[PDB]
Amino acid sequence: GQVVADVLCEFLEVAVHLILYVREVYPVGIFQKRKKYNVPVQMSCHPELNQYIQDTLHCVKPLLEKNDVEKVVVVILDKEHRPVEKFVFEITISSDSLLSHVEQLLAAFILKISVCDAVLDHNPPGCTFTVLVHTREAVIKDFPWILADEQDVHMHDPRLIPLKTMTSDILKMQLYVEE
Amino acid sequence: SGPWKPAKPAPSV
Repeated sequence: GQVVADVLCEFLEVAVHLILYVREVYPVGIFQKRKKYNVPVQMSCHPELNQYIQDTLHCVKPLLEKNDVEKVVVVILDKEHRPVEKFVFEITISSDSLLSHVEQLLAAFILKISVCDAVLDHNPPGCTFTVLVHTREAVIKDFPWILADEQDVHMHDPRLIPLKTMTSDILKMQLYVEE
Repeated sequence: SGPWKPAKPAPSV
C-alpha cells in the first residue's frame, strides 16, 4: 500500500524530469546525470523547478496510497498554454537483484522515451508543462489544486504515438520450462 | 474524477 505509492511517486518525479529533458521543455544546461540510479537518468538541478515537481507529486502521494488515482498526465504546452504533448500514466513479482523496482519502472520508461526522441519533431521554443491528476470514480502550504480547464485537456486532433521499444522490433524473447 | 492541476504554474527559467 504505502510502498506502492512511494515507488510510484519516486518513479513519476524522475519521469517528469526525463520528459522535460528529452523534450527540451527547459534548456539542457539545467540538467545533470544522477548516479544514484543504476539506470541512466538526467534530472534538473534548478532548485525551484525541483521544489515544484516535488510539491506536486507529494500532493499526489496520499491519493496513490489508497488507489484513488486513475492517471497522472504530464502535459507539455506551448506558451499559448495549448497542450501539444500529453504523457499519460495510467494507474492499474521481480527480484531486486539487478534493478530495484523503481529502476525497473525507469528502465521501461527510458526505453519508451528514447524512441520518443526519434519519432517526434522538436517542440517550439518557450514550452512549459503542467501535471493533471485523474481520480477514479469514487496538503502542502500554499500549493493548492484547482479543477483543470477544458483548454489544457483537449486537442485539435490528437495522435496516439505508439512508442514501440527497440527490442520489440529486433527480438522476441520467450521462456519455456519443463513439466 | 477532476482532472486536477496545480493552481500555481511551473516556475520559469
